[PDB]
Amino acid sequence: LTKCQEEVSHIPAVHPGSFRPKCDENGNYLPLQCYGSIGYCWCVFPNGTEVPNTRSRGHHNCSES
Repeated sequence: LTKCQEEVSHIPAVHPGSFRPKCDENGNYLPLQCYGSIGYCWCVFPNGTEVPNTRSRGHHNCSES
């Protein structure tokens, strides 16, 4: 596992009211993350750190390779 796959395991899909991460084909944080409970998203680096000022009202075309 990874910190992503751990947090995605430990925060179940029954997250409405909170954030839940997402992960890629290499177990790293998916380059787009979404706080579905408010419908917001941001881009992240593979380590899960937000890409500055991407935090917005919906999805964007991040490096999701």
